[PDB]
Amino acid sequence: AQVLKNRLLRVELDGIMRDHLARAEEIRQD
Amino acid sequence: AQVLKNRLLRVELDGIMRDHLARAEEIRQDLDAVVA
Amino acid sequence: MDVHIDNQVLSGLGTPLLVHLFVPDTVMAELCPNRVPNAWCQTLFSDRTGLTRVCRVFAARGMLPGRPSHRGTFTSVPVYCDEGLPELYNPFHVAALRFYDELVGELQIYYLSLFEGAKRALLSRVPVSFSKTRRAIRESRALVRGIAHIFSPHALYVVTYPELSAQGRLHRMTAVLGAPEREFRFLISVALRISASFREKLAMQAWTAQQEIPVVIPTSYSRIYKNSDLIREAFFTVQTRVSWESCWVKATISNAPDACLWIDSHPLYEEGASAWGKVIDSRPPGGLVGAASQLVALGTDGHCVHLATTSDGQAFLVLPGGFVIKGQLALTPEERGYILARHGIR
Amino acid sequence: ASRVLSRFVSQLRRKLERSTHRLIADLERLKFLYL
Amino acid sequence: RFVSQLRRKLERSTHRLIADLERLKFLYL
Repeated sequence: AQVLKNRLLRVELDGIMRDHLARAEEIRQD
Repeated sequence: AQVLKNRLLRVELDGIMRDHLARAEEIRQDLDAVVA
Repeated sequence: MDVHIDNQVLSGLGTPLLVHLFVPDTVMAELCPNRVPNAWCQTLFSDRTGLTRVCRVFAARGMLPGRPSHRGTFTSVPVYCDEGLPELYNPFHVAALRFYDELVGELQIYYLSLFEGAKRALLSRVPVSFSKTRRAIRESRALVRGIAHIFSPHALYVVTYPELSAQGRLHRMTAVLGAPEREFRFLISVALRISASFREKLAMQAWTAQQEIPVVIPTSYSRIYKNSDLIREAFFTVQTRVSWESCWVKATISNAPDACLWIDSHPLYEEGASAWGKVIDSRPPGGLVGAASQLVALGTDGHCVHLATTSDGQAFLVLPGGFVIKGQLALTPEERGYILARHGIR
Repeated sequence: ASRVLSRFVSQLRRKLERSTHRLIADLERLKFLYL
Repeated sequence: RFVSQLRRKLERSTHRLIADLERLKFLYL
């Protein structure tokens, strides 16, 4: 369960980074 | 044994990494409201 | 990408939205020897356990991706757990596959590993497959993206691509655990009740062996196997990680089709994850003496414990040395129907 | 004259910058809920 | 018009930096 939760936090972490890189679109026109 | 301890370390780590964005968000919302 | 548009118009009856995926050969090689499969979709719920109908997935192997970086097999996963509107995603929600040629090997995949990478990767006439013409024009690299697998630590490629509204609704969906927590606890629960049945059968009897299967035994058997050396009989219950490969469920799936014997054999102490779910046959012209040859070849295994299940509701545990302890198999028939719906139809 | 309304569109661009931080901000709360 | 450049370079410096912080997180575990 520990190694399950480790890969589970590594698969969710790229989601918020992809959301931040999507928010970086609005940076480029400001 | 001590995944409780490493869990506490990653909890305080994400706390101090939320600290930087809680710092930066208000400063980024201050610098664009001077346009009046 | 042939299987992608092969089950996109067939599985549309049982499932609204269909996902296109790849399995590398390296990750699924430990699921099945010699790549013997060539599927059956059954998505089980995290908090809403239940049972669902089985969906068929057309997969064809030996055919590469568009990438030359890796070469593996093709697959597809149906998504039909989201009730009504599919805008909600269930997180920590498994999807289980039964890929097969002749039923061999199982695959489990989270919905979260699927959906996070799916957004990451971005005077008649004859009928035409409009999906086939729309698939053919993308044909690019970035349709496929590599995503780690939480069950087995390898990258599982999904192929998604701006095809139509059916995938078009898919990446717009988001929502606000316990799905593998149940299946381990369930199997260890039935293993504990079986070991308790063996405990009371050794208890109501004298602490003795009946020795159903004959085999000769040396004088040093109480030396080289120590006094009350039940180390394997201790750790047997930790060593049963799988159930649906095990012979324990092979009795329950064979009650309706008549009754043969099934064997779960394990190493005396960590000699390898040996074997799960084999047959002792009385049907073919090997006959009952041919089955007896297999059973004495079983009892002569000096480096393996053995567990026997009959299809009519009886369980046995064959020690290395020909000794055996009788036992009972019977459980609440809700769990019979639970296992029977977990495998296939009732 | 023609330099008036861009000052109004800048606050509309700031409006989405203010509101879309909550989309990130509830997600680490969800991380603490699950883990 | 000189405010729209220094602010932009500093938020680019922090949007690389928050990725560096998550990289330090991956360095931890």
